[PDB]
Amino acid sequence: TLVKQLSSNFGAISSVLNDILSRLDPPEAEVQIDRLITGRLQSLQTYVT
Amino acid sequence: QCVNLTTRTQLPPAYTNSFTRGVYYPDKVFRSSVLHSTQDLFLPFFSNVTWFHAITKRFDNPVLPFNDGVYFASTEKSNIIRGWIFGTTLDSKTQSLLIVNNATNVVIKVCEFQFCNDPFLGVYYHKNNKSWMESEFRVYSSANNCTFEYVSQPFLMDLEGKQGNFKNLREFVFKNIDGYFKIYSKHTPINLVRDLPQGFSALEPLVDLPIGINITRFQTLLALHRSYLTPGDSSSGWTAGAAAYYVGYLQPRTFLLKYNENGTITDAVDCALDPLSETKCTLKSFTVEKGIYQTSN
Amino acid sequence: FRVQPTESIVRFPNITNLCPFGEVFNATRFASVYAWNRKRISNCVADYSVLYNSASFSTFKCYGVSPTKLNDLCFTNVYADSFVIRGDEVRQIAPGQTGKIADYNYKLPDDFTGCVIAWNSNNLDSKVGGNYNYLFRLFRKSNLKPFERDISTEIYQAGSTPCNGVEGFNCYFPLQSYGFQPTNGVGYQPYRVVVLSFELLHAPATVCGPKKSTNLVKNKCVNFNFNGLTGTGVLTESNKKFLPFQQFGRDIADTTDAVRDPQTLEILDITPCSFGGVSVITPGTNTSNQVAVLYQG
Amino acid sequence: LYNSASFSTFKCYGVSPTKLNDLCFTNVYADSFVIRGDEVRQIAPGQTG
Ligand SMILES: *[C@@H]1O[C@H](CO)[C@@H](O)[C@H](O)[C@H]1NC(C)=O
Ligand SMILES: *[C@@H]1O[C@H](CO)[C@@H](O)[C@H](O)[C@H]1NC(C)=O
Ligand SMILES: *[C@@H]1O[C@H](CO)[C@@H](O)[C@H](O)[C@H]1NC(C)=O
Ligand SMILES: *[C@@H]1O[C@H](CO)[C@@H](O)[C@H](O)[C@H]1NC(C)=O
Repeated sequence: TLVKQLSSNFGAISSVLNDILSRLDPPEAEVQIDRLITGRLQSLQTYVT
Repeated sequence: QCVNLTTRTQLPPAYTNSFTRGVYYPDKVFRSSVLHSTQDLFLPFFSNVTWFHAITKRFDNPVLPFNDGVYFASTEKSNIIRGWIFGTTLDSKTQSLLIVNNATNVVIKVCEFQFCNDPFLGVYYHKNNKSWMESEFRVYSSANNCTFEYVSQPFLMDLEGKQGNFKNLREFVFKNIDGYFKIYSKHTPINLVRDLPQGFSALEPLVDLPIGINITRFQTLLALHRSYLTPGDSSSGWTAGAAAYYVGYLQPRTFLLKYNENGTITDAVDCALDPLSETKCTLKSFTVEKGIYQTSN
Repeated sequence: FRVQPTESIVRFPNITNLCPFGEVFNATRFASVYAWNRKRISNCVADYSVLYNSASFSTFKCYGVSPTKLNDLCFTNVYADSFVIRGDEVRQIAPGQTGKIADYNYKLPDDFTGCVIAWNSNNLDSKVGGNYNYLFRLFRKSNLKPFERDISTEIYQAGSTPCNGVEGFNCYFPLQSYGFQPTNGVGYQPYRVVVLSFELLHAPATVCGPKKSTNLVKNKCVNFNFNGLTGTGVLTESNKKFLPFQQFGRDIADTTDAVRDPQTLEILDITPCSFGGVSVITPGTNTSNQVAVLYQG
Repeated sequence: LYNSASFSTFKCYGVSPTKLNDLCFTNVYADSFVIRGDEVRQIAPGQTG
């Protein structure tokens, strides 16, 4: 489940950071990267608990 | 140019069952030793597919509907079925797709066509030699505009009128999504005169022609066998031949697919067929052990 | 612990064609907004930078992509829609913006990716007598779906009174003309709009920017760029039996672990570079200052 | 008013007569007068005379 949780968009345009960074300028890329970071942090916390 | 064929005793077509047939590769990603679940347009398992007999005077080339996709299977030995026509009205007021297999040309034209009341291909026994060619190739009147006249190399196929026990199965899937007319095809040898064989085969992609036209109906082109016994008039003057073809329709279904080590799809599960199938789809396995499992709400 | 890449390699298909962007942008006739034309672009090399600084375009907005990075991406089947619209309605061509022209004419999806380009045509497309050749739909029963064209003209019926085609009370012609005249202000000056629409590649892609290809390097930790697929790893020959329609592979975790070279058409494994944790064994800083280091796995 | 209006000109600007029922205003003002038929064109939001 922790490995499968790496293919969720969490509201972003994509679940791949390389695709986001190769299509958007930094000021617009940070907005999607924040959503990805939030989702992945939540998944890690659930696994640890 | 048009003719009105007569002397055709229309009968209610028979119905048969498609057992585990019509599965295709849903994407170009290579997979191996994995169970993958996909949601797409598929032919449901154990579905009812109508049966047409092209062999008194039981001859049928009606204008079937085109509902979200069509599964087409034909079992023959003499290549009676050449191609299909696709379109909305077939009245030269709209672009109509065309696919034909003939040695002289394989018109894959996408042009407005004035299709006759009975679009057909006539293979006639000539007198100078045993040469076979279209008797009335003017299935249309004129192409006002051609958008995708992407004629490929003319397919070299033998032309003859003969009847015998069927030897090969050709299966096809037609889809029209996002301006793409996708075709998936297969060829497996079988020797039966009964209904569709019970087996699992996965159809591999053939072409992805981007015609981008509106399609609502479709009809099959069939080789009419004009002989010396028949008067030759384009109302009743032709011979029977032996052929059989089936039609099924695709619906939105979720399937669980199995890939072997070589990467071929060897089995599938239709989730909505049975509660047992839902249990298999939930557990992501083809085998279920003793117990009680919650599957839905 | 991380192993760092030594170099970078980029591999693009060898296509010498140049995309016909010139003819689409400045042609003799541009259609009206209610009936827009669509041009499909494929199998060529596109240089968007020259379009970015060709002429003083009134607006160049890109959604879902950045104009500077458009030169390094590969797409499939680029579309191009051109029409003539009033100056004040340009703001409604952006995705998600409600308005008259968005509701009853050209409408973009919420998840639109692409660039919208407009420029001023008052110098040429502004007749002193008045340009009435451009129409628009003012009445419609319901809202248009995204990327839908309406070409059917019928008398709009308002209220309980039925029109019956008389075109009388409570009945109006759906189309309304334009009053583009040089005497009008800047807001009423016509603007030509071209919308480029991109779809991300899953099938093989041939619309790629002018990027030179480098030699392939194997068995080294290297950065690669395969038709836009970016990453880092070690490229090794593989025995996986890709089918002719398959271009890349995936594992259970759905990560690209194989790829096919666009030029030489060979199958390459992708293995991430070595990494692990580092542990330091110490006997206590009071006893001594010597340490030992363990590299995990 | 709109249905079976039998009025020479029932024109609404900035709003549709069919949709007037749904949205709610307050303090509606009703101004009435008598003009000539040829002066109807002058009674418009953006005309002169
Ligand atoms: C396609 O043809 C049908 C007629 O069968 C028509 O109702 C429909 O509006 C046409 N267009 C689309 C997009 O389906
Ligand atoms: C995979 O292909 C090899 C090569 O022909 C064959 O020997 C093997 O039996 C195949 N595996 C199957 C069919 O499961
Ligand atoms: C059209 O645009 C291209 C690119 O800017 C330019 O080279 C060409 O001269 C233009 N043609 C006309 C007729 O303006
Ligand atoms: C160009 O690409 C083709 C693949 O379509 C390849 O066979 C050919 O060798 C390439 N030519 C060069 C000069 O790299």
